[PDB]
Amino acid sequence: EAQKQYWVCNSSDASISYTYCDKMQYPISINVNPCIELKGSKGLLHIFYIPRRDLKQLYFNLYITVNTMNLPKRKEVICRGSDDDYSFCRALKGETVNTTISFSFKGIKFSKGKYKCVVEAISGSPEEMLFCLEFVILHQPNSN
Ligand SMILES: CCCCCCCCCCCCCC(=O)O
Ligand SMILES: CCCCCCCCCCCCCC(=O)O
Ligand SMILES: CCCCCCCCCCCCCC(=O)O
Ligand SMILES: *[C@@H]1O[C@H](CO)[C@@H](O)[C@H](O)[C@H]1NC(C)=O
Ligand SMILES: *[C@@H]1O[C@H](CO)[C@@H](O)[C@H](O)[C@H]1NC(C)=O
Repeated sequence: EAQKQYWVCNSSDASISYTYCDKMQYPISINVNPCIELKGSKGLLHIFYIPRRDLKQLYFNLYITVNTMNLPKRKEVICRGSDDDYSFCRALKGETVNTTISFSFKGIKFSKGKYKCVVEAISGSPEEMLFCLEFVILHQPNSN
């Protein structure tokens, strides 16, 4: 069977999809409202996820590619110490995550072509992979 492609949304200037990278684990549902514009936009990210492991200490390595040019790794801590953490950080393996998160994307000026971001999600520390997603963000060809 062919590899499954997942579509998230189209905005006026972008088209967002992803596939599962690395080992296939539990599925995840992602929705963005309104759809992100490469130019910059804000909104709401909805995640529905039954995690493979506890979300505590959750973090992302980000490998971003900009028209075939790879950028140095980025690491983003999501679930830290004490409160102010998202309520999903206290989720344990098998416990439904069904939440909404605010986001503000600053934008890429003079955007064009195609961008990729691989999200390597690690958690449970003891650290194990949680999931790996490879997002492809196409610039709409009929828009600046
Ligand atoms: C599951 C979809 C992955 C979405 C990728 C978002 C990348 C994270 C951006 C930076 C997060 C740090 C939060 C902050 O301190 O403002
Ligand atoms: C279980 C999956 C967890 C999903 C975590 C996504 C976190 C998105 C952070 C975006 C907010 C901080 C960045 C910002 O907009 O300033
Ligand atoms: C990895 C980027 C494509 C992910 C598709 C869902 C979009 C979630 C918005 C992430 C916002 C991060 C902006 C920021 O770090 O300030
Ligand atoms: C989303 O944009 C992509 C890339 O431009 C395009 O193939 C498709 O027509 C759009 N999807 C829908 C359902 O409009
Ligand atoms: C996810 O959350 C919505 C409200 O945010 C809730 O109504 C819905 O039932 C949840 N999904 C499931 C299948 O539990």
